[PDB]
Amino acid sequence: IGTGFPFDPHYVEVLGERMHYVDVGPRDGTPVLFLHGNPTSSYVWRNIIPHVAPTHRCIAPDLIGMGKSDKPDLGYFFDDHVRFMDAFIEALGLEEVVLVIHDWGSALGFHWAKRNPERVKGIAFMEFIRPIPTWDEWPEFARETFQAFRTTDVGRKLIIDQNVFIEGTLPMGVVRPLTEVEMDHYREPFLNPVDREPLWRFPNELPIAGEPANIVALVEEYMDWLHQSPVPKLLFWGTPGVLIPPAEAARLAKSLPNCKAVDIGPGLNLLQEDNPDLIGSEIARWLSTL
Ligand SMILES: *CCCCCCNC(=O)CN(C)S(=O)(=O)c1ccc(N(C)C)c2nsnc12
Ligand SMILES: [Cl-]
Repeated sequence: IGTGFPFDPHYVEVLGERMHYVDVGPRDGTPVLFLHGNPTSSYVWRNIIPHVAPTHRCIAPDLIGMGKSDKPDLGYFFDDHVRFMDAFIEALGLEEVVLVIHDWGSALGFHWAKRNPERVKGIAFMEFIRPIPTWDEWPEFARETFQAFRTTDVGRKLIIDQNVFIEGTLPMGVVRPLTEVEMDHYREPFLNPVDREPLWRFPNELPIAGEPANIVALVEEYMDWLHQSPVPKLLFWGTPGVLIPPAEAARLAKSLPNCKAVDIGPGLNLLQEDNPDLIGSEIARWLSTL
């Protein structure tokens, strides 16, 4: 599995800020938009894009405050990302797109697809955001850790000062052992503690046990749309998973209209890091059928 990032930088002005994105492949077709989540960047798609780039345009932005994009002093709430990603998509002059989305990128991708259904010809998704009914279902320490993250005293000392979301939570979401070179690529954006604000805000935005209600409602809305939407779907899942366990994946595979499911094998959250070749190859095959 490749550790390098051999993609030239592209930048565009979005709501007064500069956003970095990968942009490769032919212009004469339908572009594929890749949206990462917390605490990753376009780096998470590095081994998947090369399977799609030969035939389709691949666009992989770094969310505002993350990757190589600018880091303004903001709260970095979900609505803040929604606004920047909206203006990013319009800045590139994109009409119709295929979405490839993960974690908080899935929230952005689904929320966009809901509001712009005519402009979405396909949605490939994996380990995506859904409402979590209770804390009790969480594993012992994961419960303790994320409840702690969702505070201003301990959570900030953990994520901001100690950088545990990068140093601990991130590699714990990969089944295989992430190398130090790969960790360094993920560490790069957050060397300065002040730049770690999005890393702390995202876990506080997670819809867990009704809180926050605004995020829960927003998430509930795009799930309803997805059940009703006849758009083609590709759901990658792994065992035991994290946000999406194997039983939930099989359930949605049957429930969601026009939805092929793919088993990547062993996997937690960053499925891209455990089986990039299968995810990359299957997306390409799936695109050639659309
Ligand atoms: C999608 C945003 C978080 C992804 C960060 C990657 N790291 C992990 O997922 C680490 N996990 C293995 S965890 O042990 O911290 C963990 C365990 C369980 C759950 N759930 C019960 C959903 C979880 N949600 S986020 N991290 C989790
Ligand atoms: Cl998070």
